[PDB]
Amino acid sequence: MQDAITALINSSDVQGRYLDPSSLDKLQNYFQSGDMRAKTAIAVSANAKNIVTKTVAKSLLYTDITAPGGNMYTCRRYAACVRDLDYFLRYATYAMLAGDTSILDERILNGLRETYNSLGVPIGATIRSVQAMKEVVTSLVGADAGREMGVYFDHIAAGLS
Amino acid sequence: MQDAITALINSSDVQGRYLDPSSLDKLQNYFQSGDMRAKTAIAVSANAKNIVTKTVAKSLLYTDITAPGGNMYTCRRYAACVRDLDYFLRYATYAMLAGDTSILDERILNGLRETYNSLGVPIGATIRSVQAMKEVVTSLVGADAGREMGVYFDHIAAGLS
Amino acid sequence: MQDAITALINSSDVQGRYLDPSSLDKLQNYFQSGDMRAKTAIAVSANAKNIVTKTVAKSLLYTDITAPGGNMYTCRRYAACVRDLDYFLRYATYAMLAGDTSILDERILNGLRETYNSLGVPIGATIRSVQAMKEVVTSLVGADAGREMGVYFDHIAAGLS
Amino acid sequence: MQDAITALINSSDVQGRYLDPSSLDKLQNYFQSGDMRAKTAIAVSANAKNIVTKTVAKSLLYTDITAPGGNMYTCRRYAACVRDLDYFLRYATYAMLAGDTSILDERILNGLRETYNSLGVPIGATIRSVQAMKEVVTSLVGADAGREMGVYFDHIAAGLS
Amino acid sequence: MQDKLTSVAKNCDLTGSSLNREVVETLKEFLADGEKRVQVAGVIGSNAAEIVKTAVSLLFQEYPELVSPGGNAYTTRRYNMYVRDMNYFLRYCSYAIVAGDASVLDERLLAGLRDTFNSLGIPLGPTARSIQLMKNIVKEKLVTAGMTNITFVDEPFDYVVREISETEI
Amino acid sequence: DLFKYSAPVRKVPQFITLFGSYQKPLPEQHPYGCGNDPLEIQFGAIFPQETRNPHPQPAFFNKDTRRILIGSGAGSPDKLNGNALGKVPGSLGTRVLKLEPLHGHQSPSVNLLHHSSPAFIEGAYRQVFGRSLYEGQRQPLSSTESKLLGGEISVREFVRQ
Amino acid sequence: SIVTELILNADSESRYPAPKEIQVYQNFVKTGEQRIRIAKILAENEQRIVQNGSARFWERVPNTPSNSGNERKTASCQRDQGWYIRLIAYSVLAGSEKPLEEIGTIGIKEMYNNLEIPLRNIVECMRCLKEEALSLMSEEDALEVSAYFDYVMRSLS
Amino acid sequence: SIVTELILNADSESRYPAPKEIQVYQNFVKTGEQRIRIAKILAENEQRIVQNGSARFWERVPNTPSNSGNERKTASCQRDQGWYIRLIAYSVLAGSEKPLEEIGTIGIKEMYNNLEIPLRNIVECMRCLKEEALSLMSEEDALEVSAYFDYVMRSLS
Amino acid sequence: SIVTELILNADSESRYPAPKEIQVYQNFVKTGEQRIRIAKILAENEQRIVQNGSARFWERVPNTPSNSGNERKTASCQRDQGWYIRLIAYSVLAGSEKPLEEIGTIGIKEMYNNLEIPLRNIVECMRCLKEEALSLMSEEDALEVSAYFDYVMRSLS
Amino acid sequence: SIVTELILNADSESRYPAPKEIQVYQNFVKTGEQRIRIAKILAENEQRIVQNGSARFWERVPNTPSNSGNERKTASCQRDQGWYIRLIAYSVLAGSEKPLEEIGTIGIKEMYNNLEIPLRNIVECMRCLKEEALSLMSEEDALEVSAYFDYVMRSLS
Ligand SMILES: *[C@H](C)[C@H]1/C(=C/c2[nH]c(/C=C3N=C(/C=C4\NC(=O)C(CC)=C4C)C(C)=C\3CCC(=O)O)c(CCC(=O)O)c2C)NC(=O)[C@@H]1C
Ligand SMILES: *[C@H](C)[C@H]1/C(=C/c2[nH]c(/C=C3N=C(/C=C4\NC(=O)C(CC)=C4C)C(C)=C\3CCC(=O)O)c(CCC(=O)O)c2C)NC(=O)[C@@H]1C
Ligand SMILES: *[C@H](C)[C@H]1/C(=C/c2[nH]c(/C=C3N=C(/C=C4\NC(=O)C(CC)=C4C)C(C)=C\3CCC(=O)O)c(CCC(=O)O)c2C)NC(=O)[C@@H]1C
Ligand SMILES: *[C@H](C)[C@H]1/C(=C/c2[nH]c(/C=C3N=C(/C=C4\NC(=O)C(CC)=C4C)C(C)=C\3CCC(=O)O)c(CCC(=O)O)c2C)NC(=O)[C@@H]1C
Ligand SMILES: *[C@H](C)[C@H]1/C(=C/c2[nH]c(/C=C3N=C(/C=C4\NC(=O)C(CC)=C4C)C(C)=C\3CCC(=O)O)c(CCC(=O)O)c2C)NC(=O)[C@@H]1C
Ligand SMILES: *[C@H](C)[C@H]1/C(=C/c2[nH]c(/C=C3N=C(/C=C4\NC(=O)C(CC)=C4C)C(C)=C\3CCC(=O)O)c(CCC(=O)O)c2C)NC(=O)[C@@H]1C
Ligand SMILES: *[C@H](C)[C@H]1/C(=C/c2[nH]c(/C=C3N=C(/C=C4\NC(=O)C(CC)=C4C)C(C)=C\3CCC(=O)O)c(CCC(=O)O)c2C)NC(=O)[C@@H]1C
Ligand SMILES: *[C@H](C)[C@H]1/C(=C/c2[nH]c(/C=C3N=C(/C=C4\NC(=O)C(CC)=C4C)C(C)=C\3CCC(=O)O)c(CCC(=O)O)c2C)NC(=O)[C@@H]1C
Ligand SMILES: *[C@H](C)[C@H]1/C(=C/c2[nH]c(/C=C3N=C(/C=C4\NC(=O)C(CC)=C4C)C(C)=C\3CCC(=O)O)c(CCC(=O)O)c2C)NC(=O)[C@@H]1C
Repeated sequence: MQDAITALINSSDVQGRYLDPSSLDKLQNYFQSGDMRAKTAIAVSANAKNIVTKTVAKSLLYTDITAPGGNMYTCRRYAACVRDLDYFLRYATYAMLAGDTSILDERILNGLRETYNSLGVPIGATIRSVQAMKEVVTSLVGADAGREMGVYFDHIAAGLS
Repeated sequence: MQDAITALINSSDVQGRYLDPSSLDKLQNYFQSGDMRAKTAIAVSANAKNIVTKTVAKSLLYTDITAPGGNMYTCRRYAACVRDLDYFLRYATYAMLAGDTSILDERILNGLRETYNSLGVPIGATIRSVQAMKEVVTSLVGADAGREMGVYFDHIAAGLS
Repeated sequence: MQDAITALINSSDVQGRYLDPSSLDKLQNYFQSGDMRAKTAIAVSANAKNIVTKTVAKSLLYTDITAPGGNMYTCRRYAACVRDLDYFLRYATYAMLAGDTSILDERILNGLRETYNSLGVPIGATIRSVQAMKEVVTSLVGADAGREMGVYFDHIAAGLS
Repeated sequence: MQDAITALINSSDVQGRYLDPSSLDKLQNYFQSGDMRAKTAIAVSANAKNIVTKTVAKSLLYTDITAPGGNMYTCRRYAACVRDLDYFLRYATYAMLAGDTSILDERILNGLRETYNSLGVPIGATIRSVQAMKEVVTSLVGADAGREMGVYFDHIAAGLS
Repeated sequence: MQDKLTSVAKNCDLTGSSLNREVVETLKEFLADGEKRVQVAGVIGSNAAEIVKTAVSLLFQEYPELVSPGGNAYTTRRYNMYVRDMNYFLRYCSYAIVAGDASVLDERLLAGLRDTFNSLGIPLGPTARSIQLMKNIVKEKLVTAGMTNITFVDEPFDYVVREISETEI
Repeated sequence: DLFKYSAPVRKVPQFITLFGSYQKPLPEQHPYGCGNDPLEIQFGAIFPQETRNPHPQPAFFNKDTRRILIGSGAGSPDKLNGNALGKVPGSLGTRVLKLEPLHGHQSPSVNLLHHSSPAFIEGAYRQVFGRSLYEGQRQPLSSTESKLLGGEISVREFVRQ
Repeated sequence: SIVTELILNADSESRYPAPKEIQVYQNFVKTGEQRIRIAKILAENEQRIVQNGSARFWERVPNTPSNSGNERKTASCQRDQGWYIRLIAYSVLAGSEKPLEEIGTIGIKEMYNNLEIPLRNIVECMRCLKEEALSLMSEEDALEVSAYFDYVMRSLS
Repeated sequence: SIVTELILNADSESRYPAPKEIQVYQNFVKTGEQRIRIAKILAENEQRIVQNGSARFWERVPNTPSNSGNERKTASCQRDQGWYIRLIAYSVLAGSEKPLEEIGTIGIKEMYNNLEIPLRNIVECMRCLKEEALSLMSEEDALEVSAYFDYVMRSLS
Repeated sequence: SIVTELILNADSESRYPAPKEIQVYQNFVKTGEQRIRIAKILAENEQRIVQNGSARFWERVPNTPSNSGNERKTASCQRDQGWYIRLIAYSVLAGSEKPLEEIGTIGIKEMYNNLEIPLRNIVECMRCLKEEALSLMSEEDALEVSAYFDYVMRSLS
Repeated sequence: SIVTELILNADSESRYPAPKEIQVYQNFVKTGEQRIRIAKILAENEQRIVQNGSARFWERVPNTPSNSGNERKTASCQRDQGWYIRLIAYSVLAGSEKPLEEIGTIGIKEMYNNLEIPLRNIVECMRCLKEEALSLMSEEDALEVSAYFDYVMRSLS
């Protein structure tokens, strides 16, 4: 994975020169935003279970997915979907702390669509769940931090679609 | 793996018959060439590091491939390229001693192009470096042994193409 | 591991003879007692958690073992003691079902004293807990089945002493 | 392990000096005996299972060991004894080829006594079996090579006591 | 070594249950059979030589190769050793019958017996068979004497067999 | 053993140990004897030699005895809670070496995993061999390392190699 | 015995016996009397089973060590047949092939290859012994005895 | 062949052939004329070796599937003898038992057990073939051939 | 970067960042001003550091390919010095040696041995560069720079 | 020794040595006389080889710890040269580089790094010693000597 600093270092190293003033400005911006990122990470860590509960309740419950023959039927598949949502939330928090989306690409979205298609996991339902998770996180942490986490939630949703 | 003698034996065995006089003549030719093959193997073992450094110096150094952003930039990629050239030289020597290219097709070229394409390794630069290594070996071991090793160097280059 | 039938078969086999009338009578006794053995196994399985709870309550709780500095202090050590009592109950049930104590010799008592002395586990408190467990099981399953289970409980206790 | 050449090399090396004329003479003796050692190894390899069969027939069959209750009773214990004899024969051949008993001490004898004592294997019976195996080998191969192999068979027998 | 009463009394302090109902019941049950144990021991002691002789003769009938050349009972030296050891087994089994406890067998009969028998090449199968033959002869003599509930007489012999015999299953 | 001339060479008592162990269940030791138990250190196979300071204490372990082992409590948190009650000093609990499998463009200059590739390879060597190898000793396995870094083989296959 | 298998199956999962194990145990305990009767039948008829099976086996497979004029080899073969009948009786008593497997099946190929006894001949002898033993019992009594004989035959191949 | 064996030995340590492997290679290529001569001897005399060995084998083991009145079985056994002589010639040419190992030794027991051909009979037949083959060779030329015949027999037993 | 290290340390336990990791993260982001200042110092003074270190290294080690009379070799050596100063600036910015390790430390010995440049000479040049760079920074400010220079030297040795 | 290598290779597969391995063993023991002669040649000429190689090595590499004016360091370098000549003689005797690798090659870099001796200088000295040794020997006998000197040089580089 990479964070903001490592991404700037990579962009500068490919062309073989020190960080130009624009890269240093972006680095200073990330350093300033670090405190807000830490507070958001603490809040999401404290309310992860509630976030996933509300996401499932407002996105997947009482649909054909949880009915017999659906993909969330049986306790094993329900637990697997809840675990996937846990993964999405935790790695979105990781990406928000890092300032870069590369952790999502490397650990989450790397061949996730193919795995879901082979297993039979509805991609559209998962995207709707990710959007609902973004809404829940926004309602919990606020508008600014909400949209900061929503950037990575939208990255996950776009990588799934 | 398979060498010249095993190749002749298998050609005869697939018909359930002893080695016909043409196969015996080819076997005698291989036996006669074995001394020169062993001499070439000894020379290449003695000058392996020199061969690889001369190959890199005359093929890949001071080009865009070692400038920042090139595939031989950073020390780890340079070391990986040097290790790959060492593999090419050693297995070409194995093939020359065996008198057959089966070892090359089994240990080196089986999926090498796919791996290089996945990593972004330039195939053309690798082929050029293999040609340079063939020229260096020809300079070191003379004309006859030089082209004897060049047979397997060209086999490697064709497999990469 | 040997049960009653396997023990009789072994004793007859070292002599190279079919089962003599005495061993056949012992086998018939085991077959007759099998129904009671199955009932006792069912009863102990149904009440295993309660048996261990009562054993701990009447033999270990509110003593210096559960106080700080005691071997049942901290949650991990308390859980490990409960796990050990579960082990003893389950293997005593196994031995009662088999009608033979060899399972306890090969899987419970072998190296148990050295392991407990290495860990600092109180041997006397363990023996008293096993006695309490035997009393609880006897009160639960009756005098006859209680005595039959107490045979193996006493085997464990005597091995520990 | 360690063979005759390595033994002489180490004897010279602990003193930090080249091989003295006596060690050179011993090395020449080993080099001259190598042909006989190779022929004996070929002969033992060809008739290994026959050698073990004759050994078992000569020393173990129709005794109280194979009778019911004996240590070679049941098919698994018979096969285990045969496996141990196979190990002894193969490693005696190894030691004869090497000209040293070092491999026997390292691989076969270091712990065999305590293992046999723990298993209840009669050590006197296995010593008699090894001596019978020495007799079988000396009858198959000859007098001189039979004596050479009997050196290592005797070393095995001495290490078993 | 310990007898039944000593082991029970020491376990009374060891287990922390003291003299509870189960201990009293086991003690009463054991004491009910004490006179029969003494009578069984008296019968065994009064007929020891006959029991051992009968058992060894039956053993050589069932293992005719034992007395043939190359057998373990070959020659009078080894025959005398057979008789001596069977007398050992009978004596310690009578001790265990009196005591009501197998600790005497553990301490003075079975400790190191397997090591000795492996050293001397004594076959364990015939040993177990001879012990069982002696047990059967003792049971026959006890039935002749009129004894009725003599199940405990089986306990030592069988136990000894289980301790000396190899594991087959 | 006392009547032999080697009696004054054995220093560990032979009588009181056996007399004490007569009254005890099976010892905490390998079924093949105390000489089959290595020292539980970071690296090195240190065993009690039979012939040097002999103190073997064989016991009659049958084929069905199962040893009692003290769990170290190590492992990832997901692979826990079934045997989490163990705790052993010197255990790196959650510090297990794990490498997620790899799944047309060259990689970034700085891509960071939990352990760098040399660090992970050194950890694998330090676990399999107990310690880091010397300088040139890793030469035979270089190709294997490459196949681990390119995703050709898993960590299981790398460990097997 | 089947009881040991049930207990070990439960122990493999670190749990008390499940209802399936308990049902197997109860069925076996119920059938124990029939198993004892079958074992007694096998014990009391062992010699005639051995004799008739040997006669049929030598008629069917005359080229065997037991039919080579060697009295000792014939005696050893008939002793082996008696031993395998005894092991099958043990297995009938125990409700599982565990006694037969542990005493006469594991390592049977290695033992008989060391003795240089052809395995096909032993399979044929086992088949003849099975044919002669099954005639002495009812069909339901023969149901398990045939299975144990088949187990020996399968292990020899 | 031995060339592939030594190349694989060098490759197992990921280094160029050491002087030991080079010496093995040189000693192998210096005996090429002798190996070709031995292979030619085996090919020319294959039929007479097969006939004499089969005669001795049927004298020593009369009761075997290759002489039971079945012409096809006899033809198949003699064909197998010729095939094994051919494989031994391959091994002599290659300087290693590898060709024989790949073509007629890996899974030889399974193949001949599927065919219900006793393995010890094949061992005796190979012994007779070895006796016939070594009697038309020089004293020094018989070492490799004897080793390969022993390899076949050992793989069978 | 140490932010990545914290995230992956939390990831190995499959848990959100603990308060200890959050404290480390906050302490790190509070030093961004100083890290950017040090990186600017290294970028501005790269050429003078390279020149002075080259002079001192050629004085200390006169027999090196850098000053063997080949201007191309001299230019390549000075470019390498500048590149390693750049990598050290990257490491200072990231807070850890990971960028330097990934770009110019893994495989450095193999690369320079292929280039046929003695590693001890590169160690001496790194020492000269370190002593030139430390003099341009204050104490408690060039601790990480000296640590990274020692990291390069240790990788070379 | 090559005998130990063959035996260990056979043992890893739990099989008797293959015919090819027996041929390797026979060919090795066949050439024992020449190996003893070469080892005697190396032993007799060790001192003059060390002297001439030291002269050439100090002429070619004057900035080395040996000729830094320390008599003990010079003596230790001479002793090391003699020791490596002795180990090469051992390897010639054993037919394999196992003696040299097990006495003076495994951990050579660690030992000489702890001693703070530049490895390139040791490589140069080994090359000078190899040239001196090859001077006082026929090429056919010097094949293994040069191979083992190259083995040492590769282990140091
Ligand atoms: C009743 C005994 C207890 C209880 C239950 C309760 N459940 C729900 C909702 C759901 N229950 C399930 C259950 C399952 N899904 C499966 O795949 C399986 C395995 C066959 C089971 C058992 C699911 C999926 C839901 C979600 C709704 C849906 O069906 O789509 C509720 C309502 C939850 C809510 O917040 O609306 C309740 C109340 N409640 C109690 O108090 C009892 C102890
Ligand atoms: C929940 C929103 C939806 C859903 C999910 C679902 N997923 C699986 C199975 C898998 N999920 C993953 C995903 C990951 N594993 C990882 O390690 C990571 C990164 C940390 C991710 C993103 C994988 C790999 C699998 C396959 C393996 C496994 O099952 O663990 C299931 C189970 C499918 C089955 O039939 O077994 C389910 C149900 N399904 C829905 O319907 C939701 C919309
Ligand atoms: C050098 C001439 C060119 C070059 C090479 C290069 N290769 C890699 C990476 C790999 N190379 C291989 C090849 C092999 N590994 C083997 O084990 C064998 C058989 C013995 C072969 C042929 C593999 C598998 C990889 C991937 C795994 C690894 O990294 O080791 C790299 C690194 C690429 C990266 O992005 O890390 C490089 C640079 N590149 C050039 O530009 C030269 C023309
Ligand atoms: C209180 C918040 C809740 C509760 C508690 C409760 N606990 C007990 C008895 C015990 N509690 C412990 C606890 C610990 N042992 C340890 O080692 C640690 C970690 C350091 C802890 C927390 C123990 C050992 C006992 C046993 C009694 C003893 O003192 O040895 C009780 C009494 C139960 C009983 O009498 O059987 C209670 C009630 N009960 C509630 O209702 C709260 C939710
Ligand atoms: C409870 C009655 C008493 C008590 C027990 C206690 N035990 C441990 C730890 C261990 N117990 C065992 C025992 C076994 N493991 C097995 O597999 C078997 C056979 C089925 C047995 C008998 C072991 C091996 C351990 C070591 C740890 C582990 O679980 O692997 C503890 C904790 C010791 C520690 O601190 O490590 C305790 C407290 N202690 C008492 O005071 C009670 C009288
Ligand atoms: C045959 C001549 C005698 C005989 C042997 C016998 N051995 C076993 C079992 C084992 N023997 C060993 C011994 C070794 N371990 C080693 O490392 C080596 C060197 C390579 C040897 C020789 C081992 C490890 C076993 C395994 C025991 C097990 O079953 O786990 C048996 C079987 C014993 C049993 O109880 O099953 C036998 C019978 N016995 C005789 O009576 C012959 C005189
Ligand atoms: C050096 C100060 C002295 C010295 C040391 C020496 N040690 C060995 C070999 C081993 N050393 C160990 C020690 C450890 N094992 C561990 O797990 C740990 C903790 C991490 C330590 C310190 C072991 C197990 C060995 C065995 C071999 C191995 O490397 O695995 C040797 C080599 C001896 C040999 O015969 O191989 C030496 C020389 N010797 C001295 O004379 C110094 C005073
Ligand atoms: C009869 C069906 C076949 C056959 C028999 C045959 N047996 C032997 C000799 C032995 N048989 C055994 C068998 C066993 N040992 C065990 O522990 C068990 C498990 C209970 C068995 C079955 C053994 C050990 C021997 C060796 C002699 C001994 O008892 O010590 C022979 C060989 C006789 C000889 O000495 O030549 C033979 C021939 N022969 C046939 O033809 C039938 C196919
Ligand atoms: C200067 C301190 C020392 C010196 C160096 C030297 N280097 C070269 C040539 C090259 N140097 C590199 C360096 C790198 N490539 C990378 O990817 C990295 C990681 C960031 C580094 C540091 C490379 C690739 C080359 C090859 C040429 C090229 O750049 O394409 C030379 C010239 C070599 C030649 O033979 O031409 C020299 C002299 N020499 C010394 O003596 C100093 C100790």
